[PDB]
Amino acid sequence: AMHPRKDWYELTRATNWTPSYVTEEQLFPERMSGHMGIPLEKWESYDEPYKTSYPEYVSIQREKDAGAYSVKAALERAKIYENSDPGWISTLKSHYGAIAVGEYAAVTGEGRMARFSKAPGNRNMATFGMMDELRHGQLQLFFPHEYCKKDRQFDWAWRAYHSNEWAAIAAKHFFDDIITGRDAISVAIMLTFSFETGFANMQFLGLAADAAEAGDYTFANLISSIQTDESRHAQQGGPALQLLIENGKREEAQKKVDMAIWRAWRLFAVLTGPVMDYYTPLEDRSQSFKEFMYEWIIGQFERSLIDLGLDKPWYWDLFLKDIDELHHSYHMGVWYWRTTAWWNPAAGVTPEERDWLEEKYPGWNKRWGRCWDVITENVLNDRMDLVSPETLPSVCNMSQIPLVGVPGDDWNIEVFSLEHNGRLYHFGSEVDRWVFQQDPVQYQNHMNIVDRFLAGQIQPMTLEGALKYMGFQSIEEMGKDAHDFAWADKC
Amino acid sequence: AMHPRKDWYELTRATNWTPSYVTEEQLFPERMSGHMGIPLEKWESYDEPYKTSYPEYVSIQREKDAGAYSVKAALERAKIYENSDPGWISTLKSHYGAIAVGEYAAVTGEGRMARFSKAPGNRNMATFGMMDELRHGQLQLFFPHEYCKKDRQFDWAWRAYHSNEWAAIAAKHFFDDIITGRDAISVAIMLTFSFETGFANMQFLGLAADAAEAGDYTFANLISSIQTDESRHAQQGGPALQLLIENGKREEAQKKVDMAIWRAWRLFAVLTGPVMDYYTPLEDRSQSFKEFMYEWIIGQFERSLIDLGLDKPWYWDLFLKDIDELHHSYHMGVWYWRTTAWWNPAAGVTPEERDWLEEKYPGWNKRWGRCWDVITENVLNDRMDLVSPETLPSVCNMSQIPLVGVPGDDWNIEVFSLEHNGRLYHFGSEVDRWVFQQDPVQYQNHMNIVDRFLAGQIQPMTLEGALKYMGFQSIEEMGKDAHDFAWADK
Amino acid sequence: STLADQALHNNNVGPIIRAGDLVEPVIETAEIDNPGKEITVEDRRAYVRIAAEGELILTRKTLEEQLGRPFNMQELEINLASFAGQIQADEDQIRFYFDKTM
Amino acid sequence: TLADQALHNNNVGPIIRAGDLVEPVIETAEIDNPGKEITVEDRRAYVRIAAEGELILTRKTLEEQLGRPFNMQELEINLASFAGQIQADEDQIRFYFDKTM
Amino acid sequence: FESKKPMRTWSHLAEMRKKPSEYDIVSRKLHYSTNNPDSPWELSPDSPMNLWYKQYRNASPLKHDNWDAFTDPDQLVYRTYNLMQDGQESYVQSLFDQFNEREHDQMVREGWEHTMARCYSPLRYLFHCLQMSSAYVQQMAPASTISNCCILQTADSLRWLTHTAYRTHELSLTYPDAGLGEHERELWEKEPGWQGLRELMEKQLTAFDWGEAFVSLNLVVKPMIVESIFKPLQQQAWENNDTLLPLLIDSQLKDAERHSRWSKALVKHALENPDNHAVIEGWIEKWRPLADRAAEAYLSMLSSD
Amino acid sequence: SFESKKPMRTWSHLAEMRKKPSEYDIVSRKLHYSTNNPDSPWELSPDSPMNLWYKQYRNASPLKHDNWDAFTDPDQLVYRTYNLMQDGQESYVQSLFDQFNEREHDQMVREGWEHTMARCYSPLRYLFHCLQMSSAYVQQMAPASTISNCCILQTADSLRWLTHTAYRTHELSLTYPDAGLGEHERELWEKEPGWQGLRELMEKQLTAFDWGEAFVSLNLVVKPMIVESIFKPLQQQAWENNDTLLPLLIDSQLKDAERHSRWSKALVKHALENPDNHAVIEGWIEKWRPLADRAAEAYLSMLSSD
Amino acid sequence: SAFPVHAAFEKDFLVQLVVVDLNDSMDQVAEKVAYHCVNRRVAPREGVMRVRKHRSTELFPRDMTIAESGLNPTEVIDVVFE
Amino acid sequence: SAFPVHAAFEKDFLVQLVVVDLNDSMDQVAEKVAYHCVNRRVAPREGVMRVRKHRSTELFPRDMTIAESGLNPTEVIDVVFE
Ligand SMILES: [Fe+3]
Ligand SMILES: [Fe+3]
Ligand SMILES: [Fe+3]
Ligand SMILES: [Fe+3]
Repeated sequence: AMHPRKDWYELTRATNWTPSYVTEEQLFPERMSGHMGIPLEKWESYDEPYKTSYPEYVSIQREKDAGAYSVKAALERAKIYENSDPGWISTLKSHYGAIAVGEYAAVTGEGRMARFSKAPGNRNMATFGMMDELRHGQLQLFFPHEYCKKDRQFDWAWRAYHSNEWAAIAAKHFFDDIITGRDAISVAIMLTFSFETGFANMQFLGLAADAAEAGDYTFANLISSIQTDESRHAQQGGPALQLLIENGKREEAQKKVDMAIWRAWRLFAVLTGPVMDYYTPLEDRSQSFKEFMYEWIIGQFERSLIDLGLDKPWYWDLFLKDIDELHHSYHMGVWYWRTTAWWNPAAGVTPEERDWLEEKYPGWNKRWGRCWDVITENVLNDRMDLVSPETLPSVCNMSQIPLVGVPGDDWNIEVFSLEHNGRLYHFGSEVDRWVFQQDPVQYQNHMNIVDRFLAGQIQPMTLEGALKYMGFQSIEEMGKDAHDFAWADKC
Repeated sequence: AMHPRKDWYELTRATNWTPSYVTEEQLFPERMSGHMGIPLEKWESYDEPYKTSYPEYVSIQREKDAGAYSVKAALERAKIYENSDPGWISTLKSHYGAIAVGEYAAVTGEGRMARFSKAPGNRNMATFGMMDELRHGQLQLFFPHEYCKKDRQFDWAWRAYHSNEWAAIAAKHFFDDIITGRDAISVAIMLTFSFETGFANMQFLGLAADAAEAGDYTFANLISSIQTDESRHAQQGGPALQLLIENGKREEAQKKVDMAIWRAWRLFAVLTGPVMDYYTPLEDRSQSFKEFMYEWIIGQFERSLIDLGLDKPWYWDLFLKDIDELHHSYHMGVWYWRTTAWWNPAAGVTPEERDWLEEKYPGWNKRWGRCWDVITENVLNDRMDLVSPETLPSVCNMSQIPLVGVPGDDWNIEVFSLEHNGRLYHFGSEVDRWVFQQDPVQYQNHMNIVDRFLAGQIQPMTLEGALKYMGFQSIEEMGKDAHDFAWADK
Repeated sequence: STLADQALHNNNVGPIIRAGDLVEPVIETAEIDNPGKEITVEDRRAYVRIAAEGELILTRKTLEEQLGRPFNMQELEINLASFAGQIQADEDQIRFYFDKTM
Repeated sequence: TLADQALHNNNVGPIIRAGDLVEPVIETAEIDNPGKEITVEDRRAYVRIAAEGELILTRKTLEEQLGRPFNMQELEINLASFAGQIQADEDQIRFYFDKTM
Repeated sequence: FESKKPMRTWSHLAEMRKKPSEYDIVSRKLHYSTNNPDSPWELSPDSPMNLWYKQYRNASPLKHDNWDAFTDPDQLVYRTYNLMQDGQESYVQSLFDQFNEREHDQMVREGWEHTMARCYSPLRYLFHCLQMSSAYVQQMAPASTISNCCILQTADSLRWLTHTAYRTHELSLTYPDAGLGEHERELWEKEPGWQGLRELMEKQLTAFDWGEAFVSLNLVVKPMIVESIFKPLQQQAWENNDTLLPLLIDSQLKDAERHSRWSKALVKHALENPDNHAVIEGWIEKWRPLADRAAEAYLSMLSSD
Repeated sequence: SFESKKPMRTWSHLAEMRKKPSEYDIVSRKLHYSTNNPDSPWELSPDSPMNLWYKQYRNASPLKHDNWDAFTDPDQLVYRTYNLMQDGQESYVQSLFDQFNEREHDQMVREGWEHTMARCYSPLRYLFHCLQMSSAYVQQMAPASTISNCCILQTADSLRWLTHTAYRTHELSLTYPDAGLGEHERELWEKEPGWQGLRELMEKQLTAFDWGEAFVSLNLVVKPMIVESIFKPLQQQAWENNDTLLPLLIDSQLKDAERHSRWSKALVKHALENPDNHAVIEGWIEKWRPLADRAAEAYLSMLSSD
Repeated sequence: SAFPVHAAFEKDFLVQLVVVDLNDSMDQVAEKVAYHCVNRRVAPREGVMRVRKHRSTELFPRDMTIAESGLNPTEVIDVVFE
Repeated sequence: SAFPVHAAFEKDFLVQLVVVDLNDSMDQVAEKVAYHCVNRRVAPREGVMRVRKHRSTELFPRDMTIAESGLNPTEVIDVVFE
């Protein structure tokens, strides 16, 4: 006979002991561990609500992969690449490039916890977390790899994190800040409550709904399978947070989650927002970006934080206004500077799309519409030098994304600057400046790519010089309009 | 360490022994075994060229199913049933209805071999054959079952073989003749060399090719997986055939293979031919029925038989002419008698389809074209009474399919009649009459559905009594034009 | 925002099931194992969001019945892509629930 | 005459169903049969791969072109049909005809 | 004709109170050869196979008006059988690999290899008779749910046969001078201890009535093999420092006990018809003597020097 | 300006291999971007605390090679094959657990064996959790993804062994409820003299933060000592005591251990391509071995203890 | 009284069961077969319908009846034009 | 002489890097910013282009130079219409 998990599970996590030949603080140094001075004994009540154990883990994960790979192999001649809208292809390119090697880095987040968490159940769940992120990294390299032979932009699935391309720097700044660059308990509450139970649902389940409408089941099936792992290992956050709160640290836990969520928001506004509202073809848009935000981030994720004992973030009203506005300008920034991207942005402003935009975002045409009017008239009149830029966008010193605002009839734009130790920093929001100020030492000597341009590190100091610096190896690699401007004809 | 299969395989098939407490002929009676008097010792040189063994089998078959079912689950929302052409959905209905419970029958043919073949390697490979056909029967019931809730015609995945509907009777006549109604060695060479290496490749790989073009990957992936099993257990045939030739039975073996191929051809001509040239949407026609036939049946299958030592069949030139003509008329009969089908036949004669048909079969429009014109005119004039029959077709006493020929400009049609033991039979070809004459006791008191009609077994004696008899339980179940004659608009 | 406040002040809990053979059996299980609660379902094709107010139970026995093959609770993660609510899982059932009422 | 030429062929080799074995089998066929022309007919749902008289696939080469550990028995997951007679063991599968037509 | 709505499942299943399972959907009511008493198969009612089935299935004295209501108590389908057996078989294969690494076979008691050559390795003939016999009950059983248990039972008999083949060869590598892999047919044919078993099986394989075939195979032959061959072989191995065989046989006993479970369930379904109880006990009284002699002769040979 | 180039058949960094890249190449190689910028491992302030930690404990390690990324797992394991292989071994071990429990194996051990087990076996969960923690440390510090990947799998293996030990401690407690089984392991690990060499070795091993030294002490000193002085002597003791399950269990755990040793050896070989590493590795091995030796000596003497 | 024949009409694609009467003339037979053929799958045309044994050279006299003709029930006939 | 500023042009969606000259008047700075906006994302209009510190109320004099304004390099300016 077999004895049921509940009768032996406690012994799997009875692994704390009182060290003697080194001190507890040497064994669990606060810079790596983030225990905030809370003694071992207290950590022993950590109780992961989503359990697994080694025999079940390998069996079940074996079956998850059998399915992911068999669906891929069976659809490998469905013509997706060949019949898909090029805006859908671009969505694949930017997803894989922005995510795959970031997953592999997430292994180091889980490894940080596996070694340096004082909670024994966190250390074991983080060990499955390591395995999960390895899975996610290997899947998201394997799946785009067969498209290498079709298109050098698919090389960026592997290359992006190895480059200084500006969106990749925005990706690595966020992931190095929240995942690989902080102590174990910081990872436990910032990664699990910003990305894993938060913005990951947008990029891996929201986008899956669009993928399924577009008929790309290989992709939809892959990223929803990925997210089943995350729903398990993200449950390492709640008990860590509960211990922080019971031990008097609620204020510092609140601060960390507040910061991580804002940082995640700004990055996924640039990745996901343009995909959902512009690149995904109009017939395949399951919901607007903002509807998806209200479903996943406000309705589900933020509601869950409140249930666990946190307050709405202090920037709640700024955030809600940002959901209405920011990604429309990030999209415009990415598209106008498309040559700096490793994907081909779709403009997404045919009259039909603009009606949808107007409906999803009342007032859109008197704002971003004013800019697209001018852009569109230049394409129609063959003035193509005016749809390519000749300078660099100014860039946020926190998020590494261009500084943007509301264009058109009620123009409003604002940069939040800061002198600090002999240097002038610019930030794209009050919140981003505030993040910087919560932990200056984490950020203060970092140089964004425009800082680098102005300090002589990009040679030559031209746009083409910047493009080489960002890692592009050939003309085909740099982004272009997804439909080669054929949308103009419908305007 | 583990020892490699080649080192212990011989022992898995060292299982013949000399019986003593009963005789050899009691243990292996000829009417169930079909050894043709070849003694036990000669069957021990049987050597299956596509081996498997029990631990490999369960491991590898576990992975095959894992893939087939994961692809089905992952596509449950593709909207095939919703976005598919109605002629494609009818392909599925007719495939699953014709095939699923036939696969389950095929278990019994493998079981016949597993008990009564005198070749030990045959008995083991047939045991995997049993398992394979169980797979194929359970898949092909599991997959359509999800469509029961959308459409009563999918009930027929299960119900057909339980009915007296005419195409099911035809499926059953074939499979009961070639698979469940004969001795082990007859199954070994007739099932493997007519359906498994022959016409199964039309229905399960040719049709996969069309399903892939139609974007139905669940289906394409399912039936190409099924055929990987077949490619293994069908290899039980060559060594049986080789033993029969070595032991002086070449003529008997030739005749059994000749007959099985012809009987397979007539069934698959009414099942697959209309699917590939009419039900399948034009853009999804990877090749024509005839082109697939030249690939799979002439180029691959018939060439393999020659290599194993047989001759071209005696009816070769008749067969090639059948390829150009038979299924066109089979389509017309299934279509015109579509109420008697459990699927919704597509007429498949818009102008653009009539052009494709003219290019793949020069002279099509002067032949079947002439009937389709009459029918077309009647649809445009709303004489719908004129596109529904009031009588039954005359049916072949062998294939159980309507007697047909070439209509129109060079009208040509022949029934091959036969008097036998005080009864008059009618056959759709010379070969079908020859088959009957090879084994009268198999066929002589069988009554086809029209025989039953004329003998008072179908009450009332009308097309509608016939539909009650065939087992329809509701109006929705009876076949309709797949596009509700929308093709007439074109 | 009125809209935001309304979106935030919900007490919806329950599984988000990815496209596959567990969608309908989880829906059916939700209705059967929560008699008297209204079950809501939003279908986004790639996934289905299934919810009730305050608490939603899925028992292993009912799920096995509606699925039609043997089933262990642990296997649910093959298809549970996300969930609303806190989670309490054991060998017999899983419970999605909120501690607070908003 | 069309039928005679269709029948009078000596093509042997695997019919591989759509999936991840298609390209590695093509490549394996090219490599393990040097000095044979490998033809390939792609029908989307499957691919017909052939050579004249004899076509060999060894396990070692297949495993190399596939990119992962591979036993010869596993080939049946993807081998949907084949032309020629077959002879299969732990190291290779051989498709061949005894007669020349 | 009337208009009717789509059903949630097969027409034959729509009166079920519960939602039909995978098992119900893929296994139930699939033999169409039981529809027409005159013509089991779609052929001349008098064809040789139609006469075979009217005699050996339809006329069986074991009767029931609804054989198709039988249910495998394990509710196995092909898919779950392979999942289950891939688990057990790769476990047994792993045992083989590790016990070979430990050279278990060198460590058995002096002379054990001789008891194996004589008492174990000819089992491959016995197990192949069970395989043949199971295939016969499959093809003749009057319901697909019955036939499905026989198919799986046929595969299990080949599994056992393949175990025996593998271990006969493996043992021969350590003990090349004992006739392992060389003399089993002679032994089956001529050694006295094998003659009661072989006589039993030869006659059992020529009982062509389906109920008789089922009763003799599953209710007499197979329980005898569990109590008189499997378990005593485990005891003997224990006395000769063979620690592999008892584990192998425990795995085979799982199969044998599954075969008993569906058998007993078929008996219980049958006993619903009060006439069946004398029919079954008569077949049991008739075959038990044969089976007891088989066991006795096997055990003296297993016992002796 | 910019060249035109055609699509490559694989990743740009693999496109000049002579051979066709394998699954393992495609998904395992060159994935640490944190080694690209020696002044800023992570995309933060060059002087952020984690950037300082990686500059010191990885970048400045004495163990050096100018292409750690060319290291190759000789088993070439990816997540997918690892799980395939371990689902196989582990369902085999779980089947042994089930069957040996059916046969009431634990009742038949020689009188007093349960006390040796409570003392010498069941506190192995602490030891194994240390190797788990220590493996995770190497993973996160190692200068190549191909190296880090062998450590991830080793971390999972350590937890596998830990879970075996838990499951058996508990199962054994059901036959011998009066031996301390599942109750007194923490005290033994902390106070029992047989455990003190091990625990001191692990506590100091777990505070060696140089990636190079972490790797050498864990995998070339601590882990081969556990095979030689703990695993095999326990197999030997269980044989004397009529425990037939434990040698089988440990034989499965030893497969894991030999795999850890194979990738370790292969990584030494790669590192020895640079002749200065010979002294650095032997330096570390001499430094840690006496501690290992002591740990083993103290354990073996406890296990023998009558 | 009822007399079943199998009949193939000139230019149709098949043979159908057509039940005629024992004392039907060939003319009346031709017309009972026409009912199921002409304007369904066969263009109407001018000319005289004749009945013959299947494939045979000789036409039956128009005014000959089924009884006088010597045809057996369920025999096969062609209906063709002069 | 090179003088880097970050500029936001009236009705545009972003702030750009524009390198101006130490001795540029505000009218010239304004023209150098417009080059990257008007007719690209911003409709041309009549009116006088002015320069201010980001978000500031007070305009710099049209003739005032960069040198004379007090701006440090890489500060943010708005270019608006009066
Ligand atoms: Fe992840
Ligand atoms: Fe994650
Ligand atoms: Fe089949
Ligand atoms: Fe078959």
